[PDB]
Amino acid sequence: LKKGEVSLGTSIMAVTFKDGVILGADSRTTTGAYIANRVTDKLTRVHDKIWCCRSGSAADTQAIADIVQYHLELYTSQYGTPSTETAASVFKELCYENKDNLTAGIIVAGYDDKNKGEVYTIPLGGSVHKLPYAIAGSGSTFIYGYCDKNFRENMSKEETVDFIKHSLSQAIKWDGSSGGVIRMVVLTAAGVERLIFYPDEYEQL
Amino acid sequence: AGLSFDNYQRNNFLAENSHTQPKTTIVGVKFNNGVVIAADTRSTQGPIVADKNCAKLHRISPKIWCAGAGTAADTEAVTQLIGSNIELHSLYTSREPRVVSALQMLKQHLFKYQGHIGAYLIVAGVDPTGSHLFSIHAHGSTDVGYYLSLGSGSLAAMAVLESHWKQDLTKEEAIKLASDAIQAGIWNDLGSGSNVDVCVMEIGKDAEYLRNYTP
Amino acid sequence: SGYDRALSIFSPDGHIFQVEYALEAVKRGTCAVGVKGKNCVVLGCERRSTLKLQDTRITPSKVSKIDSHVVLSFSGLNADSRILIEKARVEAQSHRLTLEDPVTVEYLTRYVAGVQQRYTQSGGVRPFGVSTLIAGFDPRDDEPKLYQTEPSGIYSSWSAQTIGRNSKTVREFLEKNYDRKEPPATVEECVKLTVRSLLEVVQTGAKNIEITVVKPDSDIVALSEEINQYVTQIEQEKQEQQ
Amino acid sequence: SAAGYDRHITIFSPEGRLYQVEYAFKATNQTNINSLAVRGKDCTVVISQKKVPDKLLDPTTVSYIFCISRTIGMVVNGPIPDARNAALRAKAEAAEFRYKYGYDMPCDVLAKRMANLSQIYTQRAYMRPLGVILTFVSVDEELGPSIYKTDPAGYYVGYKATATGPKQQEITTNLENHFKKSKIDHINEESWEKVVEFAITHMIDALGTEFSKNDLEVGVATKDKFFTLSAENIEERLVAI
Amino acid sequence: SRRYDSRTTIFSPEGRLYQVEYALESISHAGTAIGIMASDGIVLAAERKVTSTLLEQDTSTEKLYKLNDKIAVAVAGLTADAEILINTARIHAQNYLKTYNEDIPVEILVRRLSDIKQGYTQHGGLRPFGVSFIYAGYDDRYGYQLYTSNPSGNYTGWKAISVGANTSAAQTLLQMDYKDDMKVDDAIELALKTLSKTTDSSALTYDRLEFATIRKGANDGEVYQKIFKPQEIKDILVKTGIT
Amino acid sequence: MTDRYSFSLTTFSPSGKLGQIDYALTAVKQGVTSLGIKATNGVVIATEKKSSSPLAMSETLSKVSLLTPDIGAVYSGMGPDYRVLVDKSRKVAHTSYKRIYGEYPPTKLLVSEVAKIMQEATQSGGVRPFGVSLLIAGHDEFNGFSLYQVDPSGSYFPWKATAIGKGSVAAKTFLEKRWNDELELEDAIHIALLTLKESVEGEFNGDTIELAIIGDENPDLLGYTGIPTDKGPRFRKLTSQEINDRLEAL
Amino acid sequence: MFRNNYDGDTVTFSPTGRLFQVEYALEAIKQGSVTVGLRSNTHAVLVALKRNADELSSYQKKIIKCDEHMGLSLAGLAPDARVLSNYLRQQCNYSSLVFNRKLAVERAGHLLCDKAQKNTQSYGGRPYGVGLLIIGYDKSGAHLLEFQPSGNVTELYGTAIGARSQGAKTYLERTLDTFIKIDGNPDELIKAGVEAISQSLRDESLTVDNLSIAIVGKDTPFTIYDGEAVAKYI
Amino acid sequence: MNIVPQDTFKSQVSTDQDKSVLSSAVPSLPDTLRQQEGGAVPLSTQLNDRHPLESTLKNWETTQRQRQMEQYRQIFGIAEPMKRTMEMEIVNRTDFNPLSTNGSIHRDILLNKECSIDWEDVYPGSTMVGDDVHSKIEKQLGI
Amino acid sequence: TSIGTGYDLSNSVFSPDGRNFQVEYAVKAVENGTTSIGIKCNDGVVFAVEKLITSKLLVPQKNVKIQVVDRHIGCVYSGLIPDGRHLVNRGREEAASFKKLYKTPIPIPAFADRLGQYVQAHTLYNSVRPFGVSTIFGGVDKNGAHLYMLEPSGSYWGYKGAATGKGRQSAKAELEKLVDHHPEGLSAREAVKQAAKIIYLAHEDKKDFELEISWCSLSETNGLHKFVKGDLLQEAIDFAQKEI
Repeated sequence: LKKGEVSLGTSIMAVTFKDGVILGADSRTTTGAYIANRVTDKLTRVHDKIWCCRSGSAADTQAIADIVQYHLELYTSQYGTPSTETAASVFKELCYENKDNLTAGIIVAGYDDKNKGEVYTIPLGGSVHKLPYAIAGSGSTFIYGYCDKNFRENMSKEETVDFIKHSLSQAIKWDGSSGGVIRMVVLTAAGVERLIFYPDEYEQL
Repeated sequence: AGLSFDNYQRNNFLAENSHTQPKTTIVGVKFNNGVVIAADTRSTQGPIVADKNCAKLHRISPKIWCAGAGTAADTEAVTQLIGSNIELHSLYTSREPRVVSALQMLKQHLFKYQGHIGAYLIVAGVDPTGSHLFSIHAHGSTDVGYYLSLGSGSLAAMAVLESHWKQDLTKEEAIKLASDAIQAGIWNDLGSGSNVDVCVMEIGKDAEYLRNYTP
Repeated sequence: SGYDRALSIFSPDGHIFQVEYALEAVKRGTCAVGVKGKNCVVLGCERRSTLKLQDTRITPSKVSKIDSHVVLSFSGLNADSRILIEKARVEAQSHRLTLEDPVTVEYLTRYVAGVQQRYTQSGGVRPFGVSTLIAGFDPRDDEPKLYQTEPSGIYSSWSAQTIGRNSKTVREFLEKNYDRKEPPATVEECVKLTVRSLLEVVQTGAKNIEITVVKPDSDIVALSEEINQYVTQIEQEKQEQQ
Repeated sequence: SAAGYDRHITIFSPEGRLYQVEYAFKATNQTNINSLAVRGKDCTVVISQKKVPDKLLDPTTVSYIFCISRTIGMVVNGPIPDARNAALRAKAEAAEFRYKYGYDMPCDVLAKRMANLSQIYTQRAYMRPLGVILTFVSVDEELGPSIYKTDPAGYYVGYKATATGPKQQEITTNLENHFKKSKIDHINEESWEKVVEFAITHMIDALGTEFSKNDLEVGVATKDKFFTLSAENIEERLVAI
Repeated sequence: SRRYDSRTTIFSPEGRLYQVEYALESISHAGTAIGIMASDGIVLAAERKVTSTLLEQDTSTEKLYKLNDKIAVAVAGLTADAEILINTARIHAQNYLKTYNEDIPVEILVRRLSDIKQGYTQHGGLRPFGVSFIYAGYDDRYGYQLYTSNPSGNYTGWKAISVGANTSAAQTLLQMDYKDDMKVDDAIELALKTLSKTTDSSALTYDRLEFATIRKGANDGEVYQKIFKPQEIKDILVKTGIT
Repeated sequence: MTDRYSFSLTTFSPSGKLGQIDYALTAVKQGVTSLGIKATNGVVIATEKKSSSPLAMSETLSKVSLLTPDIGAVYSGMGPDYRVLVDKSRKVAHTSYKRIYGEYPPTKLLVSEVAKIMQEATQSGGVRPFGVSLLIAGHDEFNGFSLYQVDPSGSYFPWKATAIGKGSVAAKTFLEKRWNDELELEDAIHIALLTLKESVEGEFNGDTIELAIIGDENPDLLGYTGIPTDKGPRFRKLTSQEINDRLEAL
Repeated sequence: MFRNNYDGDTVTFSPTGRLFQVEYALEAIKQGSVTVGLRSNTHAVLVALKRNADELSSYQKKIIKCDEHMGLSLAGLAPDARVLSNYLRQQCNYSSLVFNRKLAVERAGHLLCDKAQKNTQSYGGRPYGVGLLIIGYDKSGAHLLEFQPSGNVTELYGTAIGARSQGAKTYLERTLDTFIKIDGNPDELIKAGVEAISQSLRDESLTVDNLSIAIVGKDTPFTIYDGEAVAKYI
Repeated sequence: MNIVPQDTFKSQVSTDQDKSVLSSAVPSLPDTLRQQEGGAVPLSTQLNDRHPLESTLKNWETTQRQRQMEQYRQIFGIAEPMKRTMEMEIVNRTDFNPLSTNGSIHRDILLNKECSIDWEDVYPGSTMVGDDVHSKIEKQLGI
Repeated sequence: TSIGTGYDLSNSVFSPDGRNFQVEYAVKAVENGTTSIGIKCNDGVVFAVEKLITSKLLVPQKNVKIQVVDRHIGCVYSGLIPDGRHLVNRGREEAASFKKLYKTPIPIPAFADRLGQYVQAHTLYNSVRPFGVSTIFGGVDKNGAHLYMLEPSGSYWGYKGAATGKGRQSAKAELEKLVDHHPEGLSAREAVKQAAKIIYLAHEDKKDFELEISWCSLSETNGLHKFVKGDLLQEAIDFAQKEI
């Protein structure tokens, strides 16, 4: 990172379930110990049903996401709706080819008719890994065990929502850079659904 | 072409051989039908008060205003360059400028220079899509907020804003809240003082610039 | 005819006509003469008769001092000659800076010919319509040096040469009056021969003849009255002959 | 005709004309196809005549209507190669606008951008104008339904309604008569199916011929998206009236 | 001739450059300008191409321009090419002042502009500048100087000269009645009389003239330029005896 | 080799005339009439909206363009060239003056910049000359009100009143009969309407005439309040209703 | 007469749909002397008739070695032959240096076709005017290719190019089965090639100075015989 | 698909790397008088002590345009970058204005910078040698 | 008016009627090429070519006229051989790039558009000339079988049956008759036999000739482009001879 730059101390989760995918995050931005934003929207839309969350340098990730959205509009004008794999590949190429100057990590969650919802993770460095579920950020380190004990394939929508809520509540509880509300996006064949949960809800889990 | 790098080696050499190279409270608050930006009016060259009545509210466009901290010359130059670009784009499109367009221009320009242009900004405005408030960092990151503070007195102002902010605020309530935050910065921070400048941008109306709103 | 509209075209008889046309442009210029003495080189030039309202204080001379020991004269287009003279002076100073030694006459001649040859190597340029006479001494020797350069980039060495308008008559006079075995042994004889050669094609030589004399050790003297004295002496000798 | 160098490149004739531009205009009508565009209360409709005389040609692959972006649709009059070239250029321009300015490109700004490119072609000696006429349609978020047209000369302008092709004068006169009858400058129907039916009937009246489901191509621009109707939708609209 | 004039980089079989000759001939379509150097100043007088009374005479930038505080130019030919060259000359003069902390001599500036004009005749993508310049200046090396430059790039020095539409008749008139010991007032009268005699219009009205003098006597040996206003031009016309 | 250069598209003729510039002037003389007249307290610039289609919207296409808050321009000739020149002129006004001195350029300097671009268009092997003539009106603090004409060759001249286009000679005669040194801005507008009346051959109303003025400042067009020293724009375009009101009356 | 209007460059089609400059480049091949190539299954042979300027001059080199497993003979324009031989050498060197791999003959034919096709469609250059015969031995065996400078390559058992080459080609075609089975005996293949190139001789005889031979084989690197080294083959 | 410019350092140096100012007396050495840099500027001094941002700023626009061309090639095909580069080359080649340095209108239209201003535009950026039209003619023509 | 004097000596010039004559001359060059046909069956494509008999010196397996652009895309052309070879090379490059970028074989319409853009770009400048080939290409993708024909102007269309070359008129007549006689559709083997028959019918130019047939079908070749084997090729040749 650059001296004086803004870092992303987040808690990011993406879980695949029977009908699609759910992408969730907290809403805290910090400048060390001071909270510069109590309510930030960390769920970035790259296409209609292709969303992502970012970590590392904030400026670099914003520039990369803008370029990727431009790329996906160009692709859509020619061939139509892109697959989650294509967006992941573009993200990976941008992150890997510039890894000597930009610090960036991405979690990509997508839905399409062919593949029925997918999760990809691109850690620092630019490698890509396709996973049934992914976690990232400073708080993720505190929930590696819990998630490993509580994930099942082909869960229902409510079960996946509860799993993400519990995991992110623990991540918020233990990490000092993770904050107030939990935001989630559900991507299925029906459409895009936005959900938010407040501290008085999840802190009593 | 562009900003020059001549005499960089010479300046470094002078610095190595003992040659000294010679060398604020801002808030933004959204209300139900617009946005207010407010600032203190004290300008200091170190511990010495250079000017007790300094205008820190700058106009990107008639209904898009901003204030800055950090390197003053960089802030002024970037604001003026983006204002020129915004005016040219508005003439080209025959449309009222959008705040998001200014946000994109500022973000890309600051990211191009990799944080070497020390401009930290609060940008508020109203356009045909509604009212908008943004914070912009030197390295090229931007954020959206309902109420924002900036400068050395930003913590006191943020405390005041956290004490008395609601979803539905009238114009008068928002003006009073912003003025109170600036007053807290004035009283409790050594860098802030003197008077308060306010600018109110309401949807469907001309921008109202009140200099020395509270002296 | 049909092969003369570019500088990169060979005619069926192996000619390049644009070079000949640049030579035709050279032919229209005022006559310039160079005569190599035993220990000096004399450059003479023909000046078109000045007008009544023309200022003679700052009028450029037909002979330009390229360096302290080399001089240049030309025939053809004047502004092209200015460009060539500027380039030659810059090159002389550049050589003096790079190798610490001043140029020789042949080196400067080769550089000027190289510039002229370069300006014939593209369809987007026009060659210089100038022929030049370069005179001087290598800056450690007493051997006179006189060279001629052409628009195509060709240069040659001469003991006496004329370029420009009516140059054939002066060349015939020089061939009939110059002996390589016995060149003029004094500056006065060489100057007198140059002036008498110029008088063959000049109406009034008192005001249309310019003479410059270059001697070893980088002296370079330009004559004024003196040219009129030589003309009067030649006329009086001719009158006594009759 | 053209006498001199003003027959390969775009330079002034002694009369002050640019013959290559006029010849590109002449090329624009070589397809022998008519297009019509009318804007409704909250929609825009474009109709292009579809001529596929050859029985060995697949009809579904013949089209002169393109989706430039999410909100902008285009109809081209002229040869299909230049049409596809201009379509790709317009797609790239719209995406670049969105990347650079943070909001979607409106129809008139895109038309002006293409007209500026055409001006480049009309002034540069080593570039030729495209022999096509471009008609962009959208529902702009600040201007409502919008139709704009650009030509090989670099001229662009907006229309209440428009028609282009060999038989454009008759369609224009019919539209002007209808607008003088109504005096609202647009179409008062609120459902785009009604506007589509009106445009089909106007085309039938103007050309004096009956259209089948395979002799027409229809594109509709709404607030959120531009789309193209298939054969079934055109057949249903014809059956309705 | 018609086969060797489409380009500026081709010699004719006679070694002629037809584009340069055409550019030289284009000068005869412009108004007349006259420069006269007296013993204590220089006079520049140009005849306007004004053909309508709706033209703004007060805004007088058509023929006479200032390059710096000591050098001025009279223009004959296309005014846009003239403006390009004049801006270049102004920049060159300021560069010389910046580099050497001294005012640029007149001949150096004239030679620079003439070299530019010659270079524009040697590239196939450039057409010659269709302008002619009369330079009037003062410097410490030679005093008062009058120069002329043409599209070919050649320049010459003069005691009295004219460029433009009626150069032959004006030159004859100047030759008849030019003296080397004249004062600035006599030079002004001579320039006005020459323009009046050579004018193709009815009478030499004030609104068809541009006038300028370069003199000494503001405070000291320092030299000042005076560009005459229409009122001053009318006053001089009345005083001379032309009205 | 033979692609590192291109021969000059504009060359001298044996008579001494640049043919491409003359043909650009010919194209200008085939354009719709435009005119401009300067008063003691304003400048009027007017033109005709010669629509090529009744179904076209006259509001979408405007032949009068704001260059700076105090400077506007109109043209006769080829529209796309004018549009390109207008974009370039605005950009130059910002790059050369506003970002250097903090002020908008005076009328003469912006005119000179546009003229320099138009002249450079005639010394090229890649482009033909521009085929437009421009009338530029403006106001500045130290020069008052000004009106200039810029030709395709790049020449520009200041006029008290002038016209360009098809009926330029007759319009010039009329204006020279009507112009005096005590005219007012309203009188100038009336004279401009009268002059345009004798050139338009079709519907002569507020929907086929485009008129703009340089007058006094318009604080209502500034868009914000609070700074007394901030002067509003001088350039103002008249609406169709205002033109109808002026046409119906004397 | 009308052909004179549409033959300025390679950028111009005639109204009948012909590209004349490429045709002239193809005609330039018959200005060269005859070369023959053939192969059975294990060896490939090139035979060349060389020409001299006069009695006091040397004879032109018609066979050039591209790599230890590949060579070619040329008939036509000399500068083009030098350029193409150098290009093929560079390609073989690149293959060996980067992949430790021997360049295939078919790959060389493809590369030559790609390089030649570009000069037939762009202004400013000129089509190549030399025909080539390429012999090689690689993992797929023995290969003989004929390259035409229009940008064409063919694979064949035997062929001949150059002036008066029709007789040699007819002889090779008539006796295909005889020379296609000469495996493991280079001498018989060389003799068959020499006889074939003798079929095209007109008022000339093969001497020790005007004859050149080249052979590539399974265990035999590409070798050139000239001078006395061909005296045994007459 | 770069964002920040990469591969900006020189991998090798030579005394004749600048073909424009090669000395006529010794062709393998540069001509210091016609360089007009001050007379005491060895080439090696340009390899050290640079600002870390100078290379990023110098090559920024080229890097962005190269990324755009790569995107077009990936999404549209070879023809789109081919045509864009061809247009830019044609515009750049047929402009020779030795007396001005301002970019053309058509170049800015192709670059989509019609109404965009940067410090390069605001700050476009005397001598005895090599400040004439003929030097630019020679450089443009490769004489 | 098939010869436009004054407007046919440069590539990117419009005539007063708005025509580009160099492109039409390239069309003339195409019209003098070898006859090539393409037939679209129920779930695939069949390509057929007539080829002149060359000398025995050529290697039999190295002389193929039907180029394989990709594992699912086949292509034939009529016109100048080097131009067709260059265009096939560009098509292979485009297919490889698309498959590498998007992990799937390129759809036929996208490939057709990329080829058409590349061909059209060569009618824009006077420093190049249009390609002198017309190309019939086809294949199978997730949406079914596609057959396209591409022209020197850059114009391409999808076809039920396409023909080019010298014998284009008779081939088109037989293709129209085949389409009329089979409104329901046509199978792959029937397409092979009919292509053989059409080539034999159109071969009358006088002269020994050979027939080359290739096909790409979902049911028969599993969506891959393969040449017709010896037995099926001989059967097709015999059926064509019996038809005549």
